[PDB]
Amino acid sequence: NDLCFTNVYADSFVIRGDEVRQIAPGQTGKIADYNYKLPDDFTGCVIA
Amino acid sequence: KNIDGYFKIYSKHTPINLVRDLPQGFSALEPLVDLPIGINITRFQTLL
Amino acid sequence: GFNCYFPLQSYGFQPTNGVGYQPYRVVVLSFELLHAPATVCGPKKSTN
Amino acid sequence: VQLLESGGGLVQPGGSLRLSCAASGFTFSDYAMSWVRQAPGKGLEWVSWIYSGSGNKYYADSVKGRFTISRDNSKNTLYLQMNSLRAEDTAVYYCARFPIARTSNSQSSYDGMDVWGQGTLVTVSSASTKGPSVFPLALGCLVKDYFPEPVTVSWNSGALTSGVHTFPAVLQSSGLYSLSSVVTCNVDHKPSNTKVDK
Repeated sequence: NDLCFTNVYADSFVIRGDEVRQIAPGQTGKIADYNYKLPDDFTGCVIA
Repeated sequence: KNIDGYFKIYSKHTPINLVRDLPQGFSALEPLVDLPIGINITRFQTLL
Repeated sequence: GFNCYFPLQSYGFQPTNGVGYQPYRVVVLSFELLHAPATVCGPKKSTN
Repeated sequence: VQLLESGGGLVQPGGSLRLSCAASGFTFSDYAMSWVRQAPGKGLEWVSWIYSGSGNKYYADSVKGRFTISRDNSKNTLYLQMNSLRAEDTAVYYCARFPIARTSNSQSSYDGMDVWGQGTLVTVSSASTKGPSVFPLALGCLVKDYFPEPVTVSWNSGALTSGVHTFPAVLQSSGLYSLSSVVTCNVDHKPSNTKVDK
């Protein structure tokens, strides 16, 4: 709430439970590498 | 006007009696709305 | 066929699956700030 | 990861039956499935392979037409209808998981038959069953005149384990198998469903 950004992007999808840990920066697998990749220089949040 | 990316529109609507040119007298343009567009602009048009 | 697999596989989302196989909805907030004016701010705490 | 086969038993020649392979421990829809045949005391003869029901099903040249493989991802089962069975098909059927999806860092039996089930045993023969008859002999006990193979033979119901040598059964003139366990004997014949303690 303290910071301000030019814009926010809500990237919404549905994954598997065992697969939620693939939405962290630097993670690898079949969701991160193949479906939705987050850069290691990630400035944001993930809400599952 | 475009300052700091912000796009600001000053405006004033005035009841007048005229057919050509601009009327005499003085009327200050009150600020109407400021838009955080943040983009550069150089050209424009009108709509009729 | 062989070496021509369909790129997309379906998720088997049954209510009886273990939590690691249950459908988790994920929203990733990606925050972008740049030369464009910061337009999405958090609530500005106002005292009395 | 475990694949359990069911449906192996007595089959009349030209008969019809259904092998059901319950697969647990892995996401069944992601890996291809296959059936592999092993004639008693012979090599592995590939039966069939599938990945999607709507896709192309592959069958051995000797079983084209008389076999039908199918999946049920809701039940995590692999089904094999075998009909008009011929004599050479008396064997042991293994349900084998054939991974076809390799991921980036996870390196896993891509295209290799990864995990094989315990396998059931199918006898395509018109001969009827017969209960085993124990014949005690290093102590020993002979299980003769039982049909069909296999029979589970052990010493002291598995209590005495060291030194228990079991030799494969034989096909006699009467067509009736016989083993012997050498070091009470427990002989359990599932097809005839008889448990004998001698």
